[PDB]
Amino acid sequence: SAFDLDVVKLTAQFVARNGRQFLTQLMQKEQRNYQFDFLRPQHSLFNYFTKLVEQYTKILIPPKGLFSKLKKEAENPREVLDQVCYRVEWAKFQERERKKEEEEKEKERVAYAQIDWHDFVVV
Amino acid sequence: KPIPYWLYKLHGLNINYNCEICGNYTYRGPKAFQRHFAEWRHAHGMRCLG
Amino acid sequence: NKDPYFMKNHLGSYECKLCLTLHNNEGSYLAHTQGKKHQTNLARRAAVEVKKFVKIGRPGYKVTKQRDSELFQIDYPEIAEGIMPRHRFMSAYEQRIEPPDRRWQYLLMAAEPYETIAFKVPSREIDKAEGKFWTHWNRETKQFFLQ
Amino acid sequence: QDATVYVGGLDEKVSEPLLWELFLQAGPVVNTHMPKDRVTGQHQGYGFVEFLSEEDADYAIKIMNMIKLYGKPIRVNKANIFIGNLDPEIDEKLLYDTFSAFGVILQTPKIMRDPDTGNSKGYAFINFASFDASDAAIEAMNGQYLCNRPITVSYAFKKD
RNA sequence: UAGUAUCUGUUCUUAUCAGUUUAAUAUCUGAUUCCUCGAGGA
RNA sequence: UGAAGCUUUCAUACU
Ligand SMILES: [Zn+2]
Ligand SMILES: [Zn+2]
Repeated sequence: SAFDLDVVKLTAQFVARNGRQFLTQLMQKEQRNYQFDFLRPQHSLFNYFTKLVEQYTKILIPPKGLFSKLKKEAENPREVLDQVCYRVEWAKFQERERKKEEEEKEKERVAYAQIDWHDFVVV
Repeated sequence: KPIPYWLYKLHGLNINYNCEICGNYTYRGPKAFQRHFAEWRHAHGMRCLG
Repeated sequence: NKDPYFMKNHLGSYECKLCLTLHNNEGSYLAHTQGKKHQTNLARRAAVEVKKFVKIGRPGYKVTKQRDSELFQIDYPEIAEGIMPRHRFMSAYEQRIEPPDRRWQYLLMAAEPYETIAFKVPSREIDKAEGKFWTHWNRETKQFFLQ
Repeated sequence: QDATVYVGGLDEKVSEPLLWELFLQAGPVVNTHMPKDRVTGQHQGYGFVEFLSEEDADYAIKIMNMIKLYGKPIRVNKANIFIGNLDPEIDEKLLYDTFSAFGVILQTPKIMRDPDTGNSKGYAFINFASFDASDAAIEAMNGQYLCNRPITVSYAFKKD
């Protein structure tokens, strides 16, 4: 699976340098008798190819290392510790939201299994 | 409890036969020993030599 | 007797399969049953709160159906609760009076402060009556939709 | 166990030489085994066919899969919701794909197997993510037409 | 009448060698203070 | 899974 991953990485690297949505280096390759089944969204590898293209687009950011240098993440452990604490707080908030959604689903299941299903009215 | 004196004397028991091909496993009375060569443990022991 | 061990062979003599024994008559087999061998061989073979507190005033609901192609809208008042109204498809076999010729299905939507509104579906399967699949309940406008 | 193929879904018309005669076109079936029940004294629908080579057993498993033999879903294989009377031709991944249309599955499902053969017992257990998927399985899947076998979905544990 | 067969009952230290005999067993013939609750077992 | 032998005061059947 190394050759398919390398082809997907090459397609994500060639598609990230495009100046338009449809005017890319991979749309013209489809008409140039080159078989590429990862371009269609019906395949399961397209969801990974989209994430690879998003990572290639995020690797081209101006704070990603092209024309600037990161100082907080590279020369401050306290900022990295604060970011890790904020990520842990966001994960705890997401777990609390998932627990609240599970409690709401359990309450809706308890309310649906206790209502009267014999009082039918056709208007 | 212990087996009846008839089971222990009539059944060829009290006599134990040992086999080196079977881990020096000591077998009990004449009839039990004869089956042993066909059983699993003896086939295993014999496969050790090939 | 009724025990499976007692049986009759082709010869016609009685025989206990549990004890591997032959007996001339019934009395010999019953004397064998009280013996040590049969007892030892048998010993070897021996080893609600939410439903009652739900208020029911039964108000008049407002349902609007529309034939779509690729959906009903039920206007309900403010319930001031997090419990969404649930829809479910049932049969017409169970009723309070059981009318004849009831062989169709009915999709009914029910809530806690309001009464259930039911619509009969003569077709077999044209949509899905699942709650989490094709239903929506906007609590800002209190609008219930199901398609 | 590798050269033998376990067949499931045999009716009363199928017999011990009948399975060997039906599996003779697939490969050289050397022996046929049918475990008899203790209460009824007949076959429980599951049997085994021991062939000579593993390729013949693979061809019999790939040829006689999900077949309609004696009005029964016969299939050969390599030897809180409860689903009963399920076809042995489906696997755990097939049952997970069939259960994915109703609701979301929490993990991989498991199917009960016999302690003697080990192919299919007849019942299976599957767990859903929420109670809405269980209600949708009890409303729609409890009685749906499966592969020549009427399944029945029920609740494993319920508190009154 | 007196022969056989089938049920019931009994069936001989989980202590060691030698000899007669046996297909092999089996059978027969000889040798090898302490613990427990006044009593029992080894 | 299995090995039911030997004997008599039994008792019961067949020659
Ligand atoms: Zn050996
Ligand atoms: Zn008996």
